[PDB]
Amino acid sequence: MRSYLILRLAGPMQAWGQPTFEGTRPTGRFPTRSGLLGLLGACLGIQRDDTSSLQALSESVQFAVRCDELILDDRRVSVTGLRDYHTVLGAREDYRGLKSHETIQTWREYLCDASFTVALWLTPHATMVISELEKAVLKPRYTPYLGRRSCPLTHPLFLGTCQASDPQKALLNYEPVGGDIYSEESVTGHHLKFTARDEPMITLPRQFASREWYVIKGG
Amino acid sequence: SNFINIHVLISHSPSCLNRDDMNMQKDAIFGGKRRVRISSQSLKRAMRKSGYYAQNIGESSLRTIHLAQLRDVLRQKLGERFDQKIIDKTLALLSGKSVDEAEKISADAVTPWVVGEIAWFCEQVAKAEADNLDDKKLLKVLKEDIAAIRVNLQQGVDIALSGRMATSGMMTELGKVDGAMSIAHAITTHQVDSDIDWFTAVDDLQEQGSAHLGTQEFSSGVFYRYANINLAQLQENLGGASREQALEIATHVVHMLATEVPGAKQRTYAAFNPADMVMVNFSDMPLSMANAFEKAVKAKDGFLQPSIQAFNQYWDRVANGYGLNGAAAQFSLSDVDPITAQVKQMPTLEQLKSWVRNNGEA
Amino acid sequence: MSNFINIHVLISHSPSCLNRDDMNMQKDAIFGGKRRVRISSQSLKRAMRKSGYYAQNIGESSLRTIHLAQLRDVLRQKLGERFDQKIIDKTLALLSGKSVDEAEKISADAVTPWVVGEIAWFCEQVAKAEADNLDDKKLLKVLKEDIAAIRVNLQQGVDIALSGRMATSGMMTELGKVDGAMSIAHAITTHQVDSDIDWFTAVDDLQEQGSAHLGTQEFSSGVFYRYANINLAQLQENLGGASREQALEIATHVVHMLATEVPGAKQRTYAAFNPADMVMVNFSDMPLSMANAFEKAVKAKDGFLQPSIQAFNQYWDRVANGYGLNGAAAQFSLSDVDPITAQVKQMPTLEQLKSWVRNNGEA
Amino acid sequence: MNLLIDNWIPVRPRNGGKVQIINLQSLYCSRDQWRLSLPRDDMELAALALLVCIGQIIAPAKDDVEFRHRIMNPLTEDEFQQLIAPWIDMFYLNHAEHPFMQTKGVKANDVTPMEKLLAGVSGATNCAFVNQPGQGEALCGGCTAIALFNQANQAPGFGGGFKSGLRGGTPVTTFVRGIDLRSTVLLNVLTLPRLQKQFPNESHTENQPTWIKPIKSNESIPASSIGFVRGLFWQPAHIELCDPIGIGKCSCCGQESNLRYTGFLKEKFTFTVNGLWPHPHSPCLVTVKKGEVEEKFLAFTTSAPSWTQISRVVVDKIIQNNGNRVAAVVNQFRNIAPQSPLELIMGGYRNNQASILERRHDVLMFNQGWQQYGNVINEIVTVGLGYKTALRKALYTFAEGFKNKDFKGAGVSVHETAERHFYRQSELLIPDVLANVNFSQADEVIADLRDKLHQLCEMLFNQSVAPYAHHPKLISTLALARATLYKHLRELKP
Ligand SMILES: [Zn+2]
Repeated sequence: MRSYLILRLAGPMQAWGQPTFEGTRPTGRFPTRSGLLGLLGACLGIQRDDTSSLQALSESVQFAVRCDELILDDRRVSVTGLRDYHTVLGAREDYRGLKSHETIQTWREYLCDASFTVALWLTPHATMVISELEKAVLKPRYTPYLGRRSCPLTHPLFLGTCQASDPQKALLNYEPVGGDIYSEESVTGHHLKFTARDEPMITLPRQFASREWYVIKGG
Repeated sequence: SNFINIHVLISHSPSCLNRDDMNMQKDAIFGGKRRVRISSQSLKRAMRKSGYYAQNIGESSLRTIHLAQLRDVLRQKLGERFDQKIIDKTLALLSGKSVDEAEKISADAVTPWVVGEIAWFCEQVAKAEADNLDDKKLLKVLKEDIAAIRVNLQQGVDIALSGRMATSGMMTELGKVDGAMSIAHAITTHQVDSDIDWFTAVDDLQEQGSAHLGTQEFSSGVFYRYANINLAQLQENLGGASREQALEIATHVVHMLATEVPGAKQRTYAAFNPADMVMVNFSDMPLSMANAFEKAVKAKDGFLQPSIQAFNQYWDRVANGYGLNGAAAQFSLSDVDPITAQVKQMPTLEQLKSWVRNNGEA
Repeated sequence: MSNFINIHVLISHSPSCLNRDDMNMQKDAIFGGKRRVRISSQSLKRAMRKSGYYAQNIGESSLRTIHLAQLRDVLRQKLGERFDQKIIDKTLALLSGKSVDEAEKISADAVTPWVVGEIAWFCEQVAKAEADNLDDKKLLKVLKEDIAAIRVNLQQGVDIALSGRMATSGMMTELGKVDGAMSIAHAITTHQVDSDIDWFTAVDDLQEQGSAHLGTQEFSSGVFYRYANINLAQLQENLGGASREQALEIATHVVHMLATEVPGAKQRTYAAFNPADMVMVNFSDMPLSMANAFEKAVKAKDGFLQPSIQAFNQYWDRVANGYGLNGAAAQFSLSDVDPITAQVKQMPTLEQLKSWVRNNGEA
Repeated sequence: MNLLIDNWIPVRPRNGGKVQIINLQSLYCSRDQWRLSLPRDDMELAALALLVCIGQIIAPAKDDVEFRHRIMNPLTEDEFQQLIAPWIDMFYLNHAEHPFMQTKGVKANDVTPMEKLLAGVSGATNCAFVNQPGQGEALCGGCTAIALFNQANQAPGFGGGFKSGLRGGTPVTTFVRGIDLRSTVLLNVLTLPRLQKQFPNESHTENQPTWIKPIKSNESIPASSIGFVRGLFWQPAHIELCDPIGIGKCSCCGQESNLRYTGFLKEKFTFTVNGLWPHPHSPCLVTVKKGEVEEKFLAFTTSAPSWTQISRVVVDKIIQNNGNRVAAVVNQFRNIAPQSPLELIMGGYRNNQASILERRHDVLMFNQGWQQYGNVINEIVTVGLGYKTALRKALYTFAEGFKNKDFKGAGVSVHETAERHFYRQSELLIPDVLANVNFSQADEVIADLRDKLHQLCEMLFNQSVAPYAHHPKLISTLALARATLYKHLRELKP
């Protein structure tokens, strides 16, 4: 009977990373592990320099994400994408000097209208307790966003706490049911995988490694 | 509480305060309805490059970081990684005054990106003492870097509040300065009917005449700006730092949000409008009130009044349900008011800024 | 508060068509969820440039064109008694980037505002190439140092100093870039408008009176709100470091024009030559438009004019008190009213208002 | 270190794993299933391409049965050692006379960092602003071999007096995927008779690599004169790897290495190849004009979804007089295993002058029957593209207007921002069904697909037109625009 912490991600715009070394910076349909780890990391106040706390946090916790479709005036509002033309004036020509370009351009995809319910639990090799995480997401130290600083929250992170055996069974207790679920724990009668390069290589900044979600489909 | 929330409702006359790569108004779908958008980068630049910013933040008393003050602390935070002689060498190369000569004013805490950069310098002068290139020889190759940090050590509040300047001589991971204020994308509270200006260009030497044709999209609308301030991070990046000073900066942020407007096509459309409403509230967690306009506001007598009404009515039922607590104050130009008290009503903006400056106490 | 000068104008127009669409329809814009009749800011600007008042008090307006083949002839006519034709050709060729062939028709990249004064100045400066030969890029680098010297010649422009210009080709792309200095808005009606349609015919003297299909012309009356804003420092810079008083004089000319000038579209047939019923001017550290005074479309009590004035004054009071602005603020109105509050000084005549502006709001 | 005898291959076990470094022997002769492990997908693809090339160079299968046997059952160490022995001296990174894909005797005034070989990291101006620094600081021998091969094949650099080849700039690679790395490499190897068929040895053909026997400057090389060995390991870069340094972390691999590289030397080398050299790893397009025939390899040109390319990737068209030709590997696989579902991995770049605009690495699933019923696949693709063009045409007409009866146009570009919406919503519908259909009996799935796309076009049209549909001037136009929309949409039904 695991303990689950249930959070909600509900901004008007959202952004979750995908493999990119270019100006065009795409997103997925749901949050990434690197994203959620950066989120909790922000809440806990983990700086970018200390590999220790990052590693501990990453090994310690595991996630499950449910995609909440929006309903207003008994009408369904499906998720949609944005392509923001985002320029920079006086950007870096080189990493060392003070020389700059007049204008550089980047394209950044956003996600509206998206809402998610996320249940996280402790690994057996945990280095912390769920209480610390709760206290952290209730009173953050660094500004939490999803997943760009431009994107704020419209609903508090903390949604609840529960006891359950499966992450699915844990998610069922909370209102928007029927959404697809991507978890790091498998459930019986469910087969499909979903590949993504979202596990942060913590020893080596700032690159990512391949991983797979377990897919659960409801109705 | 740690976080400060700033919510602004501001109406704009027919204009085009933000374009895409095809000279069209930036938009965003909210609640299934198209909303005109003003990108957060446009707002944040409009603030950071403004004259008010340059006056109250560009010339703040806490903008200068004196390294001679940070003598002791830098020795005990980097004593694990470097030797004392290396540190003293670096400070002597950066200041550049060797003597110690205790200022009789030795700081208690240090800004993170500072130790981050000077640590890098320590590494460089270490491997430079190992090679070994003499002080002059290495100071020649580190000219741009030294100047680069020297200009940054005179812009403390700017970096602390807005972040680094997109071309600062920063290298280390600690050199990536974020915050301390977060600016959100400004979207319209309603569905917008975009207009298309159809212009010509008259040739004074052939007025017969073949007209130079052109189009330009423009639209009026009530925008909802949101921003937040992390006081702890602001105190840490000015470390420092007393909370009262951070509040004094927060007031400047409030004012800038209530006044500043992007300069896109303001020479031809002139949307120099002031905010018709602005509310400030302290919280343990930042929260935007965007879902107040998730259902697109429809015009009764304009878009402004039902937007104010929608905002207040949302805050009433939603505020206590979420972790908003207290305290809150609102400055507007028109009734009604939120039925809930614990939201002090301010007649003027200056009274609101004064309210923020006193940590929200009445 | 004394860098920006803000000009607000409430002016009512009798049935007319002061600005048209591509379908010859009245230009409009949606404000506060209501349709407003619109007048283009470009239309107002050109109406000012080509006005008689501008010619009398400010000077000659700029000549905007792409036809360099005609412009070379004009410049040869007006500057031929001062310079040689080859020098003029090299000058215009350097500025535009195109070549003067003595051909029939060679065009530029886009419509460009040319002032003959600065062109004559460039002829004088390119006459230094008749001296010890500097490379054209060298001469360019020399001219790059002192831009103010070029902007002094813009006092024969001013409309360029007010509205700015942009070059894409030639030497003007590096020497002729003017940014400021006047920000003007599109004139929109303070109220909702349902435009009327004139259904006209054309009597054929050799066939009529007989049957005929009819033509349409969309027209409407309405109370328009014009807004302008002048950055004094930017104007002084654009005129080559001119005195502040001069910039204020030009500013007063702008006030008068914004209060009196009406675009000449359809005026032969509709003749809406109406003066402004209200003109308020206020100095501020930051530009300020009172358009949101009509965000809620004013509804007619005794016409649209009086409630427009009233709404304007109310919103001005609210904003002024709310943001603690302290002018330097003066209002001129034709109608008897109950306006307020001190010290937005009431001026009985327009000239007293302009005089109040010339003396930096202290008068 | 040598590529065949030494450990350079980075892998991790299928189910769960800590990354390990392997030699080609241990990969070839072992039962346990390995999967590639790198922080970059394009480098994994490049790696697997190298492995496929070497595997095809050493062990072409006698027949299809030997093929299948090799896939399901590995080799013995002695058979392996027997097969690689004639090639061991060709794959030395640092050599005296003939190094791997390098060129002894390069003259350069300065040293180029390793970032130039890493695709994307230092290609454009925004890169310095948006990317993490020091990724090219130090690189392992393995990931430098991989970097080199990738630069030779799929990268577009360096522009200027540098040439790419043999396929061209930004070719797309299409590889059949298996449960395991070994099985994957073997699945993409060409059997001996088909190898001989695609590459007629005739010839005057030199069959020695660029480093064994160098290219002559300004040479006019006929395509058919290139050996299948010389072609696969063709590098026109003309570069040398600077001398290595000691032991440390690798910037891109994240692993520790005994030797690391901190730079390379480059120099301009220009030549021309006359004709098309038949690369087994990529599909090519045949175009007729009109008159003369032009064959050129598939490359990403637009930001369009990968499914739009599907028909070109798994469907041969020989209806010249404008056919298209699938890669030789896929063409082989459909013959060898007709009863099996396909898992195709395809990758490539989008290019503007040695700078990368976009990178794509997709994995496409086809259900059993993709070998037969190709016209179904082609039909789905053409349906999707058809609805796309319907919407785009409609909105463009709404934009520009209709001149003849004086219908005024809006003057705004809405087609481009709506096409992105259409594409985003289409990525959910077309690949998903295309993965799971019974091609023999599934035209009704294509029918519901038509319905969904139709509704999508309606919705997106009305949505895109909505903010401008309040002025009669534009309403009169959108009447006709909508009319043409429903004309096209009507023409899409069977
Ligand atoms: Zn490596």
